[PDB]
Amino acid sequence: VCLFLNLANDPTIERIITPRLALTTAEFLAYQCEKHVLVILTDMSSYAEALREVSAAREEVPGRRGFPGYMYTDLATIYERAGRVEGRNGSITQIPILTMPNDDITHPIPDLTGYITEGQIYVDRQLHNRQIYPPINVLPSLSRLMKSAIGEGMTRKDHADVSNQLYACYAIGKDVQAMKAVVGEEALTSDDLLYLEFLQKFEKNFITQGPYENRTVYETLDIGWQLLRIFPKEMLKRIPQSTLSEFYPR
Amino acid sequence: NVAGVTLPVFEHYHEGTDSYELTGLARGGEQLAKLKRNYAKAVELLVELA
Repeated sequence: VCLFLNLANDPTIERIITPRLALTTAEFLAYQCEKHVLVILTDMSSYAEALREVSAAREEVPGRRGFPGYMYTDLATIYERAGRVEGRNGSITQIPILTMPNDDITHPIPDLTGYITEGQIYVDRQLHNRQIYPPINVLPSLSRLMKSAIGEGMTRKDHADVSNQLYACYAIGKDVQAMKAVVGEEALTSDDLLYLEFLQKFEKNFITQGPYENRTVYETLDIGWQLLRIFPKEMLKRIPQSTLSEFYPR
Repeated sequence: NVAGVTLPVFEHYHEGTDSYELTGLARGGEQLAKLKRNYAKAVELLVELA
């Protein structure tokens, strides 16, 4: 672990130098010693503020929301230094983190970050208000490489289909909770009771992980199976029968 | 309370008043009892329909 600290009270000009130093050291350790590296950058909104200030000192024409016109190019030359290269046994993986002013999804920073990076992870304020740690909202989450990042041989054959089935179950469970609130408990069918129980158990077990519980991928799929055990196999229509005859009776 | 709104219904209630005895006109008790039972069923079934 190599850590670069830049406190708030430090001079603002140094805030734009640290990302370059971190990425250069990462490129060294990756493409010279053949290591796998995961680099993390935090609070990139502060970087945007620093770039805004240095541009304002430069006395240049502002842009949309006062940000520099060349901001997209700068963030591009920052983010992209990542991936794999032929002829090397090594890789890099960039996990940016940034804040959203006033929860504005259409703010320039996340928008221009959207046109470079891949996928989106969200955290739900309500779930934080429900005291569930760590509150990662699965519903809006996306991933473009998930199609091929998982597959047969590299892992078990039961990763993508399990995710799709659990997504469907959670969606219909939240919908059935809403419908119960609308109408009442007396109007629920047996499947509706199963949906509500699954939703409660999911929000109690899967998302709730605690700070130090190191669930492996295998244990995670096992707990997903444990949650899916509530339902009859018939209602589990998103899992093919070919794996239900192997996995449901356990 | 079938739903969030409420809808009137009714319940048959056997008050229990004694039936008039028919024994003078040819002692017609059995047949009148049969008719009484038939309409006793009809009353309850039409309360349900009501």
